Amino acid sequence: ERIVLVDNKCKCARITSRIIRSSEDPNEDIVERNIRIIVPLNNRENISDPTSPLRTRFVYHLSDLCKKCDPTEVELDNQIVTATQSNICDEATETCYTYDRNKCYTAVVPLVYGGETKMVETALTPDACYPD
Amino acid sequence: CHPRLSLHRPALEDLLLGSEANLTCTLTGLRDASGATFTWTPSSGKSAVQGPPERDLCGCYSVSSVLPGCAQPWNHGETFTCTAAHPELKTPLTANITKSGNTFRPEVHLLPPPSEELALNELVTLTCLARGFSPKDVLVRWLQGSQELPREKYLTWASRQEPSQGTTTYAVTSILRVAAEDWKKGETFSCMVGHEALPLAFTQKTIDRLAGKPTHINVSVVMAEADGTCY
Amino acid sequence: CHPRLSLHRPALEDLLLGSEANLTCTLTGLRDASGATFTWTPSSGKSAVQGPPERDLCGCYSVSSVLPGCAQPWNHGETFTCTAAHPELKTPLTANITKSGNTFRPEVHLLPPPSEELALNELVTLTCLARGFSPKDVLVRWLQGSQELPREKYLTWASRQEPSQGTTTYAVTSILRVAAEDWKKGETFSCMVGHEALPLAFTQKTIDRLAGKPTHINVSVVMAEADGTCY
Amino acid sequence: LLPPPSEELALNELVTLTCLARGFSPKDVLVRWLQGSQELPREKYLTWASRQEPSQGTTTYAVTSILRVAAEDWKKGETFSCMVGHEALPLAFTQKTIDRLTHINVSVVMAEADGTCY
Ligand SMILES: *[C@@H]1O[C@H](CO)[C@@H](O[C@@H]2O[C@H](CO)[C@@H](O[C@@H]3O[C@H](CO)[C@@H](O)[C@H](O)[C@@H]3O)[C@H](O)[C@H]2NC(C)=O)[C@H](O)[C@H]1NC(C)=O
Ligand SMILES: *[C@@H]1O[C@H](CO)[C@@H](O)[C@H](O)[C@H]1NC(C)=O
Ligand SMILES: *[C@@H]1O[C@H](CO)[C@@H](O)[C@H](O)[C@H]1NC(C)=O
Repeated sequence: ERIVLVDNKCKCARITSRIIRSSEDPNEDIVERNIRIIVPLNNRENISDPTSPLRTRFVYHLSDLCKKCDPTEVELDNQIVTATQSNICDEATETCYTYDRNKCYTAVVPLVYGGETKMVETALTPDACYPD
Repeated sequence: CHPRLSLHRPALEDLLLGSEANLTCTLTGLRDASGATFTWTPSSGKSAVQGPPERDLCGCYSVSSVLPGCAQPWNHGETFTCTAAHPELKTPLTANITKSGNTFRPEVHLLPPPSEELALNELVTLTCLARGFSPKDVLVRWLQGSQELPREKYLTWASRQEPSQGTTTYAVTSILRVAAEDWKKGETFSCMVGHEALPLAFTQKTIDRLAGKPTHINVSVVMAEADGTCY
Repeated sequence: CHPRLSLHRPALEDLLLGSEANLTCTLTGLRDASGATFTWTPSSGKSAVQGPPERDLCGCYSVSSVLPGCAQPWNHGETFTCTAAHPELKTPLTANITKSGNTFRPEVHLLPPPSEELALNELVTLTCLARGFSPKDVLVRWLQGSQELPREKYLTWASRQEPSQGTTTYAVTSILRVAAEDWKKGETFSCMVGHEALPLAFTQKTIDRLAGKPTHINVSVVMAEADGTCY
Repeated sequence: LLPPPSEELALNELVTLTCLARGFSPKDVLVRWLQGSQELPREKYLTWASRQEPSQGTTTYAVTSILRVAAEDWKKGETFSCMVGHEALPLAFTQKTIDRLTHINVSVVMAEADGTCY
């Protein structure tokens, strides 16, 4: 519980690690790793309303959580070059299990107004969707 | 002896880090090395230099030429057609060179030190393996933190071809020895590999002691009837 | 061309496994034809038989001679001087080769595959490493269970020297790719290294699954009515 | 008396059980094997002779014996034994510790604690 490696908010998974310089045998020590999963019991499969029933199966691949594909900057000789950081990021397309506090999620519903119909837009998470 | 003609590709260290992709054309097997001919097909900055006719196997003179240029017409797929129409033969001969197609891109892997080097507390070894690339050219550098180490601190082998799973691909390795104390203090190291088939021309892997195979694992699964927002 | 004579130490594959200790005093580059004779300083009980000359660069030849002394007084401390004789530049050449001193032992490491390769269900790769040995002569073989794999299934590099503090030492690597079902079933593999400064002349290492497996795993299922996480 | 190696219990053909007797002063000692509580004919196992064990100060002796038995019988749970007989013992008695049989721990905690996280 000391250094954060992964803090993922599409799946709501968090991985930390710490070198525990243990008491007995004081010239060797362990490496501990903590994983925390929070499982929502009322979310759907796709995040729209009538999709499919509530999700009952949750799968986590640690090779995908630890992935790193955004380009970085490296000073080699007296230069700045751009490099990648992973072997597998041939492509959003991932499925999310929870929401995220900092993003809107909307929908579209047709309702009637006497004559024709409209394409009324509906906020699914009302705190994060004010225009500001 | 017997005359021959050759054309070699530009070196990868000046094509990727810089862009000055000079070419070279070489004829060997002459003893009157003043009367010679070189002609490329494009020559706009046509000052193709020639050098001193250095020796060869058992003291035969050898002439060569360099046509300067940079890396936009090479990587776009042009062609160069050096030819020797010297008067030491009564018939000329020709060769050409083009950027190689049918490429593959490598897979880079960094490996942590073995377990039985950590007992001695003297020095530990880090191995870098790059596999499966179709041309025979590659670059390997090392970094500590964000500082590049000088080239006299690690050993890099050569690039060889591996047992055939259908098509011909290559491999290369490299090792580096660092102090055993500052690996445990928490420094980070990186192996950087450059090859002309990668999209951003470079790729990097970074390893340290905390991002390794753990001894203890703690898993806690919490079930949240409340909300699905993940604060 | 210029005439020169050198002689070579016997091969390590014939000196550790087989029984074919052969020293080869040979001169290549001969202005005359095949008219040469060689005498050696020991007279152990065998005639240094010869072979016919060969084809070389532009008129030069290559004669040779093998001393058949495959009884090994080589590792006891002999000195084994050769001596040339030919209708050539009339000063008979001599050369001297002996077993080396100041020997060190190699240190052998066998590394597990990277986890990224493991999570893809294809071939997985293993790495052998030996470093710190004093003469640049070594043999690397592989095994699966007890069967030796044929040497067309794996790639091994040359033996180069490493940057260090005074005492010159050398290193070598090798790889081998196996199928994921053989790894996941529980079949073991081995890397085996032969050197002259090892007292029993060979070393083994072995690897499979459950090598860096963890020792403790805690699972906690926190039910509802207790959700108390923090930011 | 020692458990079998794991790799001989992967081909499931035959297993080996090794009885080691160590550190006794006179150099004369019997070894007899028995299946369950019935003995075996002595043409079904191999036993060595005794040798001077290397030791600091005072001298001892050691002896060894083995038995190859069917793998499925050991997978079932039949019991094997070893009877080491001697003159400097109370009654020359046996030792029978081998059969076919990780540490798991299951806990329930209320944990209405003071204040914590997860
Ligand atoms: C999960 O659900 C969302 C929400 O329903 C899906 O996205 C939506 O998919 C529909 C059908 O593909 C899109 O409708 C299209 O609208 C355009 C006009 O903009 C029209 O040209 C098409 O004929 C069609 O009517 C819609 O745009 C799209 N996006 C939204 C609502 O933002 C999504 O595909 C679902 N994903 C999975 C994996 O099930
Ligand atoms: C390049 O050389 C090859 C043979 O060396 C031959 O096809 C021709 O001379 C050149 N190719 C083209 C397309 O001009
Ligand atoms: C051994 O080799 C050295 C180096 O050339 C030489 O000086 C010496 O005379 C040789 N000794 C014998 C016995 O050949």
